[PDB]
Amino acid sequence: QEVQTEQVTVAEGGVAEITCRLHQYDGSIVVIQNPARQTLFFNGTRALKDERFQLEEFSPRRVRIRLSDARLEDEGGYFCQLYTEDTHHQIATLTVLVAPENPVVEVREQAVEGGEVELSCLVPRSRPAAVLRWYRDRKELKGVSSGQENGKVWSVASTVRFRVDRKDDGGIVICEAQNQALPSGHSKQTQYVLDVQYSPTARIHASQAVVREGDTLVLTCAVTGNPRPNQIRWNRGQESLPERAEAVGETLTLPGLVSADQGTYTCEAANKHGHARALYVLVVYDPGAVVEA
Amino acid sequence: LVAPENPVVEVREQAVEGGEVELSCLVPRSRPAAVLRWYRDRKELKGVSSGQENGKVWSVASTVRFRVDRKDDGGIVICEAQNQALPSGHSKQTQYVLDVQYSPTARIHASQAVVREGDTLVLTCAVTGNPRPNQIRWNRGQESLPERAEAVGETLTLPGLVSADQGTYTCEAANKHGHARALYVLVVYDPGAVVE
Amino acid sequence: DSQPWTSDETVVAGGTVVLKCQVKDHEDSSLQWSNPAQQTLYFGEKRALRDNRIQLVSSTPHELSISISNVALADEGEYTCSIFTMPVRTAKSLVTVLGI
Ligand SMILES: *[C@@H]1O[C@H](CO[C@@H]2O[C@@H](C)[C@@H](O)[C@@H](O)[C@@H]2O)[C@@H](O[C@@H]2O[C@H](CO)[C@@H](O)[C@H](O)[C@H]2NC(C)=O)[C@H](O)[C@H]1NC(C)=O
Repeated sequence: QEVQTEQVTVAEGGVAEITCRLHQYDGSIVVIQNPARQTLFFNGTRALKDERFQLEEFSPRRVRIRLSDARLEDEGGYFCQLYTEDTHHQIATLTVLVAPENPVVEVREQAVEGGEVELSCLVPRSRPAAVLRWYRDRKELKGVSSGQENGKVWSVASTVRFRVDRKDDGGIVICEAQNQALPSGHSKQTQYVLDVQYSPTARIHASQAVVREGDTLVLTCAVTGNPRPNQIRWNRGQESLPERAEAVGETLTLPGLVSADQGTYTCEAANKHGHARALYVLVVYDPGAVVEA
Repeated sequence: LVAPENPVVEVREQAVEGGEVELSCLVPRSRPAAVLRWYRDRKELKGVSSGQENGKVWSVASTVRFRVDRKDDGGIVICEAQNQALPSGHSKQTQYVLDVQYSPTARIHASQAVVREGDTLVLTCAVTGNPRPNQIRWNRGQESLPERAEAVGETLTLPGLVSADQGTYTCEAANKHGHARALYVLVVYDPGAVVE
Repeated sequence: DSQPWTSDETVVAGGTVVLKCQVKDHEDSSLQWSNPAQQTLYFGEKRALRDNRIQLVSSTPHELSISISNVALADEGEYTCSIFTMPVRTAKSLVTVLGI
């Protein structure tokens, strides 16, 4: 009685081959059993009504059967019993692997400037347990990883935190994960685009650099902000805007300018994190006589 | 890569018959994450692992919780740590030896099947239990033991038995989980008296 | 309904035990006997394990019957009749040996 055992691996759902080397073949019965000791093939004849198992080579050198659609319920010792006197076993132990699923990044709570960001990353099924690395703008971030085994498979998590100003918004964070079921130095990756809120800022830009009587001027208020601000209010100190002024959204349109329409106009925009205000000093030029420069 | 040293197996709470035992098996360092397997003598027990990568390495750890009765006392349990930094089929195993407690039992053996007058009889009170009961207490009803009787530990020697040393003797022993008592009936036959 | 049934036999050591297993609806699957060591004996009428005492008594689509001649105390235990339908249904027979 002799027993020899090779090892044999699959990625889940995959396809595995079981070679049963036979040294010199008289012709004697060859049986193959699943790990529940149930006989797949008694010699050539199929003898388990499960059609994922197909028989490939039965040649004076070896026997080969193929399991397609591997599952975690297919691990175990695959017995290759050659029935001579005496009998001789080959036990191919199948180990099925789950390559980590795409990582999933979430933020705990909204990124606010000055405040902080709490980013998490979760592979829910890995076998072996994954390794989670964080990269941001091609440098690696240090995380706090920890897994748990829900059967044969591992859910791993890793949670990084850091500080954000308004520059950091729109920026990309990469969680990558890798283990054995993937080629060495490969990985699955997932890119999370930051979202930092910030207090707004406004600034006015004018249609013309020199405004003369009887012209039509359009000021434009150049707001930024996250959330972006949704209303703009236009003002002229404690005074009415020129009649015929058009304050529509983010533009004041002054037409037929006359020298009494002068003054400093302001646009003013706010979101939940602050206010902003900008200030254009209007000056209507004429052919009259001016103080010297 | 990092290889897993020998698993540290601890027990949280002292086990007790009728109850359960919970084993924790710890591998403080392994890269990759060590695969912890429970084995109970021959068969395979199912635990629940949970690691934490402290940098490059992990402290994998698993835990199994099954029932125990007195029979499992001093029983044998194996924690088997696999890895990739270990050759094929090999592992760092570790044995744990249970320590289940239970209610003591007592049973009296005599030194002699028939007693005739004048004899000397040694009564052994064979007690089991966990913890071992520290006191074997011999007693004979509300009454008193013979004059020359010497209870030395778990025996009770009764020398020169006269016919008035008859009646039931009991040894008594107990630990914190229970109490047991066993009872022996002394008949001191006169010589020339058919006993069968 | 298409489940095989076998009855335990019991034999004086040195005798021949006859293990019998039959099926009403065979659903076009073959039967088989394994020994207590999950080691195949007979699959249909095709012998597997090469032992000479073990011999075939019947192979019709509905019955598998084998005989183990010159039984010895090391031939005790549970013999598994399997019918290879889906799911695979099993039937156990417990050989007891008399004498020593
Ligand atoms: C049992 O082993 C093989 C069974 O496989 C047969 O041949 C396969 C190639 C395929 O056709 C299956 O459907 C068959 O059941 C038997 O093979 C003989 O031996 C070799 C194959 O290795 C080749 O020399 C012969 O042509 C095969 N011929 C016959 C008639 O079987 C083998 O003989 C069987 N042994 C016993 C004891 O049944």
